[PDB]
Amino acid sequence: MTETDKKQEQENHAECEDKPKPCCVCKPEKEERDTCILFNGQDSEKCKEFIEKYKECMKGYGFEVPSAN
Repeated sequence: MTETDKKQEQENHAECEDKPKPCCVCKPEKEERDTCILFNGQDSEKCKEFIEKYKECMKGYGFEVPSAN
């Protein structure tokens, strides 16, 4: 539970991975989507999985589709 966590950790001081992680977004699943498109999609039955995954992402993130990205 929360209190099981929030004391301190003291795992890593050297916070080398200067890479903020907003969560949701849709990076990998977009990349997978456009990759599926490129391979054998445009329309196809084989891309719908990634197209669906592409929306839930952004809906959750809080944008019902981007402007253009």
